[PDB]
Order: sequence, then structure tokens, then C-alpha cells
Amino acid sequence: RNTSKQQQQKHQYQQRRQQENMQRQSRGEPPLPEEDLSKLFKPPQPPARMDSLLIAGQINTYCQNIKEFTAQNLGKLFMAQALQEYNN
Amino acid sequence: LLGSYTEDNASQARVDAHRCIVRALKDPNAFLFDHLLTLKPVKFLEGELIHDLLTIFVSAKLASYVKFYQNNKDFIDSLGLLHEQNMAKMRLLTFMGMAVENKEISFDTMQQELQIGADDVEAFVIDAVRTKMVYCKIDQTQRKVVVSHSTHRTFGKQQWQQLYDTLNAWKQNLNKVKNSLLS
Repeated sequence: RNTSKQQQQKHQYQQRRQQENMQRQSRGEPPLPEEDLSKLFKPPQPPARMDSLLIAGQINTYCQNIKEFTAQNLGKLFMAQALQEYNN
Repeated sequence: LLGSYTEDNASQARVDAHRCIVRALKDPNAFLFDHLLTLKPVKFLEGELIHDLLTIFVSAKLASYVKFYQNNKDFIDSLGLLHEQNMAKMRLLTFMGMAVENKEISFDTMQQELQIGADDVEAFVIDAVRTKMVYCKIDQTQRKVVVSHSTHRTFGKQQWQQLYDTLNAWKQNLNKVKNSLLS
């Protein structure tokens, strides 16, 4: 959740303000550059796709869901056995 | 082995049968008649004829120093059986009340049955719990001693088994039917 929020604040939040500013500047200079237009947009460390953390995350959450499933399966049959022995 | 086969040869059986009564009184872990009842020995040795075997079984049921004082004999009371009678009284009455009442006896009754104080009854209850003749948490004044039921009860444990068989047969088949729709 902190890893996703860090990439989102770089992907969306930086780019949104850069377009906000670039639209205020208006964005093409005809006799010579374009100095601050040339300065604008250079990649932050995540521009997209931190998959090495994400995929390894998902394999671990899948392992966690398997542990939830096995714990639930133990609980289903323990509840059944506890109810079954008492009532006769 | 003696109670099974060989030394029957009743003269050899008599001398160890008299020793078996002494062996029962010798270790206060040996209950009273329970070991003899449990398998072949009581179904192999005469009750009144020479052995004096059923006399111990009568003293156990009629539950008192007066019954031992009537029925005791020189060899065991010389050493003697004074302490062991109180240990016997503690096990037999605590089982018998709970077994009959039926199963959650009052403190006030138990003081009258054991013939001792309230705190003395609680002390008797601790080592009844350590013995595991009774076995769950003890409440203050009612619900005093419950479960285990380890002691002899002859037909009152045989009839309980016949009732339990009926219960087991209904429960195991019905629960097998439910778990055979869920496996």
C-alpha cells in the first residue's frame, strides 16, 4: 500500500501539476527555444512498472490467501465435529 | 495369572487369596474390592468359605469405622489398619454420594457424609482430584465434585455401558451419514 501510493504520487500527481503549469505557460516559443519547456518532464525513479516488488508481493498475498483457506478448512470441520459430538 | 489358570489346586489359591486381601489393604492405591471385581478373581474365589472375601465388600458398602471394627481381624489391626480406614472412607463416600444423588452434590451434605468441617471437605476434595476419582473445577457450595467415575459400580456400570452402546450406535451412524455428504 505504501509502495503503490509512492508510485501513484509520482505517476499521477507530478504529471497533473506539470500539465497544470505547462498549460499556464502556453507552450511553444517561435523565434528561439523553449528553455523551460526543455526543462519540463524528466523521469522520476518510478515512471511506471515496479514489477519486481509487485509480482513478489502478489505471490506472497496468494500464499497468505492459501493460509487463510487452510485455516478456514480446519475451522469448517472443527465446528462440524464439535456440534456433531455434543447433541446425542 | 493365578486368577486365570494354574494353582487351582485350591490350597495354593487359598493362601494367595488371603494374601490378596492383605495386598488390597497394603497399598491405599488398591481401592477396596475394585481390582478383584474387574476381571476373573471375584468370579474365581469363594465369598464366605474360608476367604472372608465378601466381608470386605460388605464393609466397603456400609461405609463406616463401625463396620471395620466389627469385621477386622488380628493380623491387619495389630500393624495396623487405623489410618487406611480413613483413606478408604474418603474414597468410598465421595464416590457413592455423587454416583447416587446424581452428580453435583452439595457441600453441606458432603460435610455430613464425611463427618468433618467445610475446609476439611475441600482438603479431601483436593486429593480426590489428585487421585482423579473426580475431575473438573470445584464450585463453592453446590456442584462440588463431578465426572471421572473411575471406581467400581458393578451392574450400575454394566447397565450404563448398555445405555452408552445405544447412544454410540445412534450417534456414530448419524454423524457418519452427515460426514458422508460432506467429504
